[PDB]
Amino acid sequence: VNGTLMQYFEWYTPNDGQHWKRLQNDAEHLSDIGITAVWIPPAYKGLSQSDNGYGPYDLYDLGEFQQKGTVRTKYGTKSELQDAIGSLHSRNVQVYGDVVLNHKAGADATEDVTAVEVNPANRNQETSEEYQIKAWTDFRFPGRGNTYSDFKWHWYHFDGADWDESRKISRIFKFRGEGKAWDWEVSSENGNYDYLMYADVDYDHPDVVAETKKWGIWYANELSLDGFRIDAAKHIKFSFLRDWVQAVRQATGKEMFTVAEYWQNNAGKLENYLNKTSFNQSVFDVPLHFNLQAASSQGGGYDMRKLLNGTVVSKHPLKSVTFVDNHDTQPGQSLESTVQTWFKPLAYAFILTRESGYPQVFYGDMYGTKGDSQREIPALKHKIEPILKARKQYAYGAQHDYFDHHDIVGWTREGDSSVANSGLAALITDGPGGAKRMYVGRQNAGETWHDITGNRSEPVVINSEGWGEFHVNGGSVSIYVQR
Ligand SMILES: C[C@H]1O[C@H](O[C@H]2[C@H](O)[C@@H](O)[C@@H](O[C@H]3[C@H](O)[C@@H](O)[C@H](O)O[C@@H]3CO)O[C@@H]2CO)[C@H](O)[C@@H](O)[C@@H]1N[C@H]1C=C(CO)[C@@H](O[C@H]2O[C@H](CO)[C@@H](O[C@H]3O[C@H](C)[C@@H](N[C@H]4C=C(CO)[C@@H](O[C@H]5O[C@H](CO)[C@@H](O[C@H]6O[C@H](C)[C@@H](N[C@H]7C=C(CO)[C@@H](O)[C@H](O)[C@H]7O)[C@H](O)[C@H]6O)[C@H](O)[C@H]5O)[C@H](O)[C@H]4O)[C@H](O)[C@H]3O)[C@H](O)[C@H]2O)[C@H](O)[C@H]1O
Ligand SMILES: [Ca+2]
Ligand SMILES: [Ca+2]
Ligand SMILES: [Ca+2]
Ligand SMILES: [Ca+2]
Ligand code: NA
Repeated sequence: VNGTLMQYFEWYTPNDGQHWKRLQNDAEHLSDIGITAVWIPPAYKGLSQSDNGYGPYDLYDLGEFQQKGTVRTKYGTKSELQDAIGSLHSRNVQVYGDVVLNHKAGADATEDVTAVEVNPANRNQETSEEYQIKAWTDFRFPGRGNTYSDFKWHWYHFDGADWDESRKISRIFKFRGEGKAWDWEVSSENGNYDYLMYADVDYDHPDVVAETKKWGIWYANELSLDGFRIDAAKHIKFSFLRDWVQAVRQATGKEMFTVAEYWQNNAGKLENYLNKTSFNQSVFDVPLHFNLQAASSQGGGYDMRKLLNGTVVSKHPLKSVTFVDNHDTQPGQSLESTVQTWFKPLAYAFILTRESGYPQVFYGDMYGTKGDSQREIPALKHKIEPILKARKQYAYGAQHDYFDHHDIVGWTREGDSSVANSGLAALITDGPGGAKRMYVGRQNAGETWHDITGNRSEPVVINSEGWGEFHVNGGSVSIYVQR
């Protein structure tokens, strides 16, 4: 069966402590529609109860210790999470955990540290003389004590921070100490993009490297995870990420599929990341997200023949995770660049019914977003579910592409004799509707095919040579399959 990932959260999920129970209750539904793996949000204790998990305080607290004024995380308790994972696994759905290793947030106390300021546009350049600051770097875990790990964090485990508690000023501070320097290799944007936010972990420090590998193995084992989503990969030493993934795989004996978030609209830089990590993990296809967004926002003027230009999926199809939108590109968020609603079903047909890429469905697109703008994403599950059914049951076999018009483009799948009645013909258009003659395979000659989306009511008959004349409405999608 075709694999399909689902990101199971949106930025504005409520702080009601019931998210793990929601997931548990949705397991049957997710398996029924064709989801084969779920990416869950960071499940460890953040600097406050309402943190989404990207300001992680204690990686060993999965919602069971009294820290930061709460036992549960935003999403629920550890036992609730283990019950959700149990329900998914009983329905043959895998679970990938989000891993936030670039920084730590919410230190228990400050420490005195010697530091220099650096140029925000070129972090290799020092711009001040050294001086003393008070940085938030002492992590003691008073609610956990030494349960699971007795490692405590201090300033010397970090490379820098962006807040001095003594003068109350925000600058990028690089710490002074033995062999201190920004890590390499990382993105060369801003000269060196190791520093992002909070207290930056030093992956040159051998105890830190060793402890982080130990945590990785503990986390995969405690929750029985099947893979990972690596946060902020452009900001973490590439050879460390390569080796950390290898160490967890070696210790568990599992495949541990891994996808890294390397946020850059440039395939060449993404290819460098793949090379530097020995092709041992996939990346999200950022360039394809931006091509889909561009097509959705040009009112029909985009040249649809160019949708695959510059994308990771056109060059490295087995190492790409394709997506339409996520918790950062949704309205009001940090990487806001939402695919407009009218085009969203066409974008989902493009990533779910083509042979290359491992597609991701976004929670926010299925169930709607609950942010406070006048442009939230509406719930589109009724439009996406028929496309997921097309992937689950019909998108198999040889593919033929028809990117030969500036508005109307399409592709077909001949089907596979081992999946009964498989085969499909998809057409999308960013402009007026029309038709296209496409080949679906002589083995499907004389069959009656119909649009599974319900957008067109007229069925199409495949001629004796394996060709059909397919139609599509304006600004729409049609996916024809065996009636
Ligand atoms: C989002 C994306 O970002 C990056 O992408 C960039 C990209 O790489 C770049 O290229 C560019 O992109 C271009 C593109 O290339 C172009 O082509 C295209 O066209 O345009 C784009 C541009 O749009 O730009 C991109 C954007 O910059 C990155 O590459 C991606 O990977 C990334 N995506 C992923 C990564 C993420 C990060 O993990 C996710 O980000 C999300 O979450 C972030 C974290 O929440 C969020 O960050 C923002 O918000 C943060 C809050 C902020 N932190 C600062 C704030 C601080 C304090 O608030 C500060 O904290 C320090 O100081 C505190 C003291 O004030 C101290 O706390 C102590 O005191 C307090 C009081 C104590 N708490 C007490 C209170 C209580 C509560 O009642 C009690 O509970 C408690 O008991 C009590 O004690 C505490 O205990 C004390 O410790 C702290 O300790 C101290 O650390 C901090 O240091 C500050 O940094 C961030 O800076 C801000 O950025 C992001 O916005 C979210 O998006 C993302 O989701 C991932 O997918
Ligand atoms: Ca370093
Ligand atoms: Ca870093
Ligand atoms: Ca067009
Ligand atoms: Ca057939
Ligand atoms: Na670092």
